[PDB]
Amino acid sequence: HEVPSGPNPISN
Amino acid sequence: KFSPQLLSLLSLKTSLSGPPSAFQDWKVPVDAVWCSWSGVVCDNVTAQVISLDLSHRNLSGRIPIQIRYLSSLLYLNLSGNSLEGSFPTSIFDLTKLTTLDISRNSFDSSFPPGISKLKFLKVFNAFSNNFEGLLPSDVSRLRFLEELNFGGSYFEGEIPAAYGGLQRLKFIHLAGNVLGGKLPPRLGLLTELQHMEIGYNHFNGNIPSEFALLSNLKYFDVSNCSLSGSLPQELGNLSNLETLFLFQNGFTGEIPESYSNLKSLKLLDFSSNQLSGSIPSGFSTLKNLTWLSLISNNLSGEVPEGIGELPELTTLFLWNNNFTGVLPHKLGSNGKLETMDVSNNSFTGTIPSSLCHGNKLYKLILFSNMFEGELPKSLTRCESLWRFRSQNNRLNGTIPIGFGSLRNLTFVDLSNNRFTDQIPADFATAPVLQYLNLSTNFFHRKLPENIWKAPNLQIFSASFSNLIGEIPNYVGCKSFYRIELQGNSLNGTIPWDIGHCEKLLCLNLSQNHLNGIIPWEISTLPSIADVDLSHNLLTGTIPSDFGSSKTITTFNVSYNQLIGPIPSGSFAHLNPSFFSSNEGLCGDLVGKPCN
Ligand SMILES: *[C@@H]1O[C@H](CO)[C@@H](O)[C@H](O)[C@H]1NC(C)=O
Ligand SMILES: *[C@@H]1O[C@H](CO)[C@@H](O)[C@H](O)[C@H]1NC(C)=O
Ligand SMILES: *[C@@H]1O[C@H](CO)[C@@H](O)[C@H](O)[C@H]1NC(C)=O
Ligand SMILES: *[C@@H]1O[C@H](CO)[C@@H](O)[C@H](O)[C@H]1NC(C)=O
Ligand SMILES: *[C@@H]1O[C@H](CO)[C@@H](O)[C@H](O)[C@H]1NC(C)=O
Ligand SMILES: *[C@@H]1O[C@H](CO)[C@@H](O)[C@H](O)[C@H]1NC(C)=O
Ligand SMILES: *[C@@H]1O[C@H](CO)[C@@H](O)[C@H](O)[C@H]1NC(C)=O
Ligand SMILES: *[C@@H]1O[C@H](CO)[C@@H](O)[C@H](O)[C@H]1NC(C)=O
Repeated sequence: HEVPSGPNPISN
Repeated sequence: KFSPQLLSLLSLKTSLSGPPSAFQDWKVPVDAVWCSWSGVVCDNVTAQVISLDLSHRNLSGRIPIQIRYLSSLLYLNLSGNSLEGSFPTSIFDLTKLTTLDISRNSFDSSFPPGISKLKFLKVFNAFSNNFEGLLPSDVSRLRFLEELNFGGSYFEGEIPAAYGGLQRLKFIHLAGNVLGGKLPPRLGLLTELQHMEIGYNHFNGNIPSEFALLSNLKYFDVSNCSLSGSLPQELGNLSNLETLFLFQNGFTGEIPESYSNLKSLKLLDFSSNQLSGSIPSGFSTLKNLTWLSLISNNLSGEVPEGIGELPELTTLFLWNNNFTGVLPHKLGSNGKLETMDVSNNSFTGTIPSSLCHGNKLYKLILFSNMFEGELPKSLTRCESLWRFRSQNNRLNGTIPIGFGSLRNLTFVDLSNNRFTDQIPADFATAPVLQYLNLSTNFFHRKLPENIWKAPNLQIFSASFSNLIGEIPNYVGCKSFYRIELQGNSLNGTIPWDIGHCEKLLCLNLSQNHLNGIIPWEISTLPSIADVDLSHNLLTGTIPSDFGSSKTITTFNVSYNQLIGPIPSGSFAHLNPSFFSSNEGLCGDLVGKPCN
């Protein structure tokens, strides 16, 4: 299954 | 007769099931023909298969035992298929294998315990499968292993401490399983390790102090687990670290001042933890830093002035803390700043004039602080600006002219500030502005006459500002779908050419001083669903045609001076409260029958 990579993508 | 290489390949053809295109060309005519076959590379002398590539051929089924006869195979790639069943132990008899990649399949059950027989294995990639049970301790015996990927499955338990003894390991990836317990300190013994990706698991405890011995580590990620306690101070000794992701955990305490020693750090993300205290002023020395993220912690105090002159800083995220004081007045001067979000803090003072020094700033989010003073004219020359959210501050003065000239400006929220005087007329001429909220200010002025000629512009609100005078004619009101003008002092009549707003869906003109009649053209609007014209001085009838406007779900005209019968059709099924406080209005709907 897919797994997140990189910095936290949260945004305003 | 037939070479075992040929028969072994043909076994694969018949053991795996895919589309006809999968093995079309694996054809035997009427010697060493298999060397022309796609995915097959042979030793040019002996004709044996040394590399076999069946990646991304839409295959399913199981690996047949006959694969063991491909005995001088070095490279094997089965990735991006639908292979199932337990991992096939016959692969362990391919004892010359240097590269084995089975990523992106559906292999399941426990991982079989025979992999040490693959003595010369350099690269092992099993990313994204269905394995479960314990992580195979067996892989500990692979003394030449350089790259190990076991992520994206459902492996449980702890990380075998024995993995510490993989003396030539450079890359390890175990992210996205159900691993738990404490990270074994023995992993700090991996001298040549450069990449450690192990988050999206359930690890508890801290990060082992002996991890500070991974002198070669360039990339470290243990985000989205259950780590807690203080950040380990000793991680300062890691002078090659380029990437540090520790977000979405439960660390507490202060950020160690020793992290100022991470001179090659580029990305730092401590989002969503429970850190407190102040950003270490030693962060001013992290000159390679490009992405600084501390979203959603319990941080406080002032941002060190020096983070405003980090030369490489591109992305600055501090929202959802409680920082105080002003923004470093030189922030932006590096010519490199692209996106910045410091919303929901307690910042004071002015917005620095240099935020956009190199035309790279595209996202500026400032909302919910206590920024004050005038809005910097320099933002009106921020050529690259796209999204600007600065609502809920104390920004005062006239909103400057200039924003109409920015080709990519598309979202502007300046609501709930303390702005005065004219709204800029050039807002009506900005080429791609889609959202513009000016609600809750103190203009004491008319709308710009040209307002409704905004080409793209879908949502426009200026409710509860202090708007006066009359609503401009709705000339070509091209892409609007939401208009909010409640709670002002608008007078005169609703413009009768409102029918130009073909895309309109919600319209709130309530709580003004509008008079005259309801414009008939509202009936010709294709998609209108919400109308609120309550608390005004409107007179006249509600046009009968409104009853055949199939799309209307809300039509609040309460507290007016309308008269005549409430229409019937759609209007038969609406809330009676929409029609109250209108002495002259009548109809079965509202309980006062007609005549
Ligand atoms: C296996 O094949 C895929 C698809 O061609 C490729 O992208 C991947 O890097 C290969 N794996 C190895 C270990 O070379
Ligand atoms: C590495 O760096 C810091 C510098 O303050 C030092 O004090 C710390 O004890 C070192 N880590 C260890 C325990 O080896
Ligand atoms: C604002 O930030 C605080 C942390 O200081 C947080 O607790 C709160 O939820 C944030 N506001 C929201 C709900 O966005
Ligand atoms: C944030 O800091 C200010 C200054 O002390 C304080 O008055 C305010 O209440 C703080 N907010 C929170 C979330 O504690
Ligand atoms: C405008 O801004 C966004 C975000 O930077 C970008 O994806 C888009 O392509 C830009 N378009 C133009 C005209 O530069
Ligand atoms: C405009 O801003 C006001 C006040 O900030 C807010 O409450 C409202 O939801 C916004 N309107 C729209 C359409 O986003
Ligand atoms: C609306 O208010 C202004 C301000 O006094 C007044 O001069 C003007 O005549 C009014 N317009 C209408 C149509 O009543
Ligand atoms: C119109 O605005 C008033 C004032 O905020 C509000 O109470 C009502 O929910 C709004 N109605 C619609 C349909 O937007």
